[PDB]
Amino acid sequence: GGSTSYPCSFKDCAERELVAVICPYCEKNFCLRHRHQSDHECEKL
Ligand SMILES: [Zn+2]
Ligand SMILES: [Zn+2]
Repeated sequence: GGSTSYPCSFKDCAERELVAVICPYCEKNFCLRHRHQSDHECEKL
């Protein structure tokens, strides 16, 4: 159809990359924008 990728799960997500970064505590795949401790607001910041 068009392109092939697997971005992170979020409503404010507007970035698509090959491999998403893995949080230290959340250990989840996310973009650089959300990767920010302030953006994600990880409880175990
Ligand atoms: Zn994202
Ligand atoms: Zn996190």
